[PDB]
Amino acid sequence: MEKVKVKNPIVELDGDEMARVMWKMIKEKLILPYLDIQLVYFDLGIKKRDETDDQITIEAAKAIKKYGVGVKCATITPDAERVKEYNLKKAWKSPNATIRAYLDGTVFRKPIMVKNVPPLVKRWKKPIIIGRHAYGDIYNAVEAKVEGPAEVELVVRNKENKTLLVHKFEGNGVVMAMHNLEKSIRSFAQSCINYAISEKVDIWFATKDTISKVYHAYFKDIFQEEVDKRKEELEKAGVNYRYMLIDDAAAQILRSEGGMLWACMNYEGDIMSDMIASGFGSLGLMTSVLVSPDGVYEFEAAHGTVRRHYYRYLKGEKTSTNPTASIFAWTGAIRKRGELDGTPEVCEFADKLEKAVINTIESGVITKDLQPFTEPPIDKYVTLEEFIDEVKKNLEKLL
Amino acid sequence: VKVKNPIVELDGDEMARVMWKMIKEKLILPYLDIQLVYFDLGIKKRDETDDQITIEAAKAIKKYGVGVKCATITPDAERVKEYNLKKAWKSPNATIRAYLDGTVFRKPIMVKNVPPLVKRWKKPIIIGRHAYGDIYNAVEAKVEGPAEVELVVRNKENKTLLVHKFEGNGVVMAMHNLEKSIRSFAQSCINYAISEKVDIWFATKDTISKVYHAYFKDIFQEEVDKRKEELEKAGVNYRYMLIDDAAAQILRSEGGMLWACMNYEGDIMSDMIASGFGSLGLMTSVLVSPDGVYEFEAAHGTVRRHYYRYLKGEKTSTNPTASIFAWTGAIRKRGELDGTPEVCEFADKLEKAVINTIESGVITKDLQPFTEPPIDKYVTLEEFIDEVKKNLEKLL
Ligand code: NA
Ligand code: NA
Repeated sequence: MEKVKVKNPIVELDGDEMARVMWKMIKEKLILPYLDIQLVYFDLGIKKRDETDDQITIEAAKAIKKYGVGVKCATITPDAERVKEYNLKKAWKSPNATIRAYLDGTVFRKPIMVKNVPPLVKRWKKPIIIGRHAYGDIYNAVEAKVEGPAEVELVVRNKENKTLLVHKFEGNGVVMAMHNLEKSIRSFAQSCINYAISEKVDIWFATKDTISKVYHAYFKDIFQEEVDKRKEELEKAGVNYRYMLIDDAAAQILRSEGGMLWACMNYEGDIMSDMIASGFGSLGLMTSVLVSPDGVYEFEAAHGTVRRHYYRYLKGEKTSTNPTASIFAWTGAIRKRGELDGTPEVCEFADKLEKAVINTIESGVITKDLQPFTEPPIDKYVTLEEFIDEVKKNLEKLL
Repeated sequence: VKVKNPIVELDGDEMARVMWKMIKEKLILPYLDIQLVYFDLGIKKRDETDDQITIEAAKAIKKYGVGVKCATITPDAERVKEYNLKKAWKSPNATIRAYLDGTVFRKPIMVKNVPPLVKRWKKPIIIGRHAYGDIYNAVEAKVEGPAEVELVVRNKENKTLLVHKFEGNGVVMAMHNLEKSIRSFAQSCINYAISEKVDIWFATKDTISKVYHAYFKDIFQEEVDKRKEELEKAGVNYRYMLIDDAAAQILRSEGGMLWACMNYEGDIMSDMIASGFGSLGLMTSVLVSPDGVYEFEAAHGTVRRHYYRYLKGEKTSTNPTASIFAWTGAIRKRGELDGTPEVCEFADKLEKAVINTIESGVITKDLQPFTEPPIDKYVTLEEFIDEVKKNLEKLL
């Protein structure tokens, strides 16, 4: 059997630790034997980024924008500990933050659902996608302890100068000031609109604009503006926009059948991506995809580098690390590249490999992370390589 | 059945007030020799007194230690027109809350044939909300064009922080919170947890907010340190967490803890977690103070839409369960404070009578969508209290 021809390149970003180990196996067992595919390769392993003073990350980001579809392996974000461990020059910045900013993108988290690994919320029959506005607010704020009897003002200073009284302290406390940006919020809404049209799902956005009548209102107003500018496009895709109050939204989410994109401001999105992921089960089944306003797509698994399985691997051991999310990053990228190039055999292949993973799990062949979520409970689990071998087997059955 | 000391009783509004009277005269008073220190916080009585009976009610509670409050109307423009008021008076709940320096705790009532939407949740999750400050007392502004925005602290120490240099347009916000308020919050949480014998989970994003969220983290720990002996005695563990970790863990847990939340978080999570349990009709609510005062209330409102039907001569299926458990909560707390273990035993029996009513298939309408297996029919308000009465008589 001939390999399926992929017309245009996919940009591939290699990563770190156990993620990197899985990545190599997926390519060799599940991807390269079946596809004649051009991969524009950037090694984003910590030592390559260290060697090039992180310039390789920017080059990677440029390539993703250029070709339009990327697929990325998880990477170490160094803290002081990693600097010591890998003898780094510097605590380089998160490759993800660098790439996301370069691409003006928003990250969308969506669970893979499998019949025999049901979510922890009974109602949830369809994936809930979390899209987080990852700019500003608390994450770029400035703060101060206020001990004394004091007055605190926010000063706006140039065309129209103004002073606002934050608080007249009599006793002690703390103060915080934050900002966000029109352009940032517009890009976020635009990326949500793109993702929802692509996925054919409704958009829920929510704030507490009844309290925050300028700041939260701003996001509400911008989001609605962007939806209005895309009224027909949204309606053609069957996408409904639902603006809610944030506490109402959270209550309704938990109550729903799932199936929507929940667009969240920065802090809420940080919390809810984790909380909703938890409601679905294992992080091993969480996919992630960056989408930008200009239609650039970058697929990744939602989890990290899985360093503690990696430390076990370094001692010679097989692990039971779940490759499922990494596989679906590959198949997501492949499908997208296929849809763009107009090459339906490419989409078909991505469908078949995805189907092979799901068939593997539903047939009772799981890695260790899925075990406490199985129904009926599954007693046995296999190593990462056994799992990939079973996926390969089930792929062959469909080809 | 005696009850050594009085309880402060706060009458309310609309359908809530209607259930209130019904419950006293059918389920409480026929069984207990109590001095209720009565305050009518009905909107008409509040308007006449210029909101003073509200303040009067709160000063009585602080004195007598235990209060029980009916849902009241918080007036807006529509309500001013409806009841022909003087002003849109301030929320009684918010008025009392501040005076008593209390924090509110929400706890679902669990019932076997009305299961939560979250499978793992086997024990109630209490949400305690720090209902002062942050975005609720924030100051905000739209920013156009090139501009520099700054945070300026003035007086004992003088400080200017660049918030942002704007090239395009955007928005800014500044907020505050207070040492005292956060301490009172932590104190109330510790009181509640010791009373309920549950663990305390507190969480922030102090890995990002290294001064502001850290302040809450440090103060909460300080207050736990101050009371570690009694906490250890009651079997209460304190578990500080990162906020996003906590939320993931809560959904993953079997319930059973108090989750203390900062203002915004608590606004969201109270509703979210209530939703995970089922019907708002099975939600109890208690204000605890740092000094140990308690005020028991239903979580629900006045149910105006049921009240209007009532005035039109229709029968409703309004749920009194939350109301009754506000009464029993008050009765039990007052029983244990004097040392009268018969008052407590009645509080138990009435709660257990309600639970037996529901579990036998006798429900109000609001429960129907949640019951498992589903109940084909529902009973009215009057009929539900009558069955609760039957089932209480069976236990006495
Ligand atoms: Na998070
Ligand atoms: Na709320």
